[PDB]
Amino acid sequence: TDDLVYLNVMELVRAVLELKNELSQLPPEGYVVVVKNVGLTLRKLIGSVDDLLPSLPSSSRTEIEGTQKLLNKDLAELINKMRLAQQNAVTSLSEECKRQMLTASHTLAVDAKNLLDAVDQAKVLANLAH
Amino acid sequence: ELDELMASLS
Amino acid sequence: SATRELDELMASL
Repeated sequence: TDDLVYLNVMELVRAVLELKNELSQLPPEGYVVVVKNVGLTLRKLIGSVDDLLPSLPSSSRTEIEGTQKLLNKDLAELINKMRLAQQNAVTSLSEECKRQMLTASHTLAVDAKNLLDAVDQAKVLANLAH
Repeated sequence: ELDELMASLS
Repeated sequence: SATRELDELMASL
């Protein structure tokens, strides 16, 4: 609704699904742009979360920055799989490398979701202390 | 609408 | 903070 964190989390899952059915339609050189996208919508998410942090229990902020760091890591793994899919286009490891790329992005989305729950849940434990 | 996209993943 | 290690992650692209 008026929840930005929710929205960017949805923008980012959208970006992950596009990527899914558009390696099929893209050449190796283009895989850079798509991930660049997923990266950018992610920065927007991680940014609008970074904005909330101040107003809530530190006990949350630990585990929240946990899933944030987790996402950065998730991106990195996606980027690496993408690099591997470029280099390995035109070799027998082409498909597997792409398969890996999808999985990297998949769990990227999943962890984006878990970021949201951690936020929703921390938003609550905040409201009731107050 | 998130739950929708969420399952579309699989 | 978080954005920072990300923008760095981003540059490598």
